[PDB]
Amino acid sequence: LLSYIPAPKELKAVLDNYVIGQEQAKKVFSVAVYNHYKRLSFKEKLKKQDNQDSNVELEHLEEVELSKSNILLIGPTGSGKTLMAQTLAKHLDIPIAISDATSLTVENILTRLLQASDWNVQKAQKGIVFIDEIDKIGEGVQQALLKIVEGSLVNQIDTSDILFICAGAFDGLAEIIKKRTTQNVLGFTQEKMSKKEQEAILHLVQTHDLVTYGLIPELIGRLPVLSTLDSISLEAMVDILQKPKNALIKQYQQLFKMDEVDLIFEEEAIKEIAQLALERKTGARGLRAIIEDFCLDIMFDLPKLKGSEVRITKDCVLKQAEPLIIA
Ligand SMILES: Nc1ncnc2c1ncn2[C@@H]1O[C@H](COP(=O)(O)OP(=O)(O)O)[C@@H](O)[C@H]1O
Repeated sequence: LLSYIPAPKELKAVLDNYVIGQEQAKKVFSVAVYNHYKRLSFKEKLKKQDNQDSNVELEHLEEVELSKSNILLIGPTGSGKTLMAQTLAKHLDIPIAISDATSLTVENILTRLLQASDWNVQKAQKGIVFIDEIDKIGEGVQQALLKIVEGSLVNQIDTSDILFICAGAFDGLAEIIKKRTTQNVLGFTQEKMSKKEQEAILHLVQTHDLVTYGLIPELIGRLPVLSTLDSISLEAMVDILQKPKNALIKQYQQLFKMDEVDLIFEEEAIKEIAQLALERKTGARGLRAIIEDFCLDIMFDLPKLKGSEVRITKDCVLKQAEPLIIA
């Protein structure tokens, strides 16, 4: 569907229904995914149009050389990086293949994409290639990847119009943007940056930073768009449990409702579940596992609760108590 690329605000709206926080990154991703697809669409419009007017534009669009906006997502693990990508790829119904930088301590990647788009060369060439942990790399993998990102022919697939998205935590980058970098400091500094600032300084990263980190200028140039995500705070985590369209709590309420039980998570209960996910550093990924751990018993004997109201509390969450069944 290169027929209609929803506006950046529309895309961002979809994003908002699944990703909490990361407002800037959401904005940057939306505009970036839009510009990428507006171009492929616009470009396709002319060709079909097949005439002299639309043919001059095609030449100018080529002459001007509109660099492909491959994206580079930088943010702590579990912040919504591949989620943002997955969310939109599912909305625009675009085939997307996720991979791992470590896999290359190859063409194999484009293979999954084909599998993800029914071997239809066309849809695959309009798809997304997600490279996670681009930060884990060695100096060879990059170049081996660069050929494909830059755009080449592989056997057959043409990777020229494939949107590349690289992601990583770049654990080191934090300090690098706090050594030989602008907005320096003349005063007496008390100690190493707190991960709060060590994650807030990233939002001030420039291309020369990714280099120092160990990224070949050849690849960084291929990632015009840099987007940084924060770490999930307690408040956002609290929102993730209840706000999104597919929020865990609504899943559990949907499931309990089928057996005519009204399931309620008391505020401090949600706060406790969220605070747990952080400690255990199991992140947002670990929310379902924490809920299952104190809900299993409840779901096991749910019938003797039919028609009533089950109220989840902090104690219950901490498994220091039973849930509040209310007639
Ligand atoms: N910002 C977020 N908003 C809502 N859910 C999130 C967010 N970040 C992470 N999650 C949850 O945790 C999982 C980790 O997702 P992901 O973004 O792909 O990780 P990473 O940022 O390391 O690439 C998601 O699939 C989702 O269920």
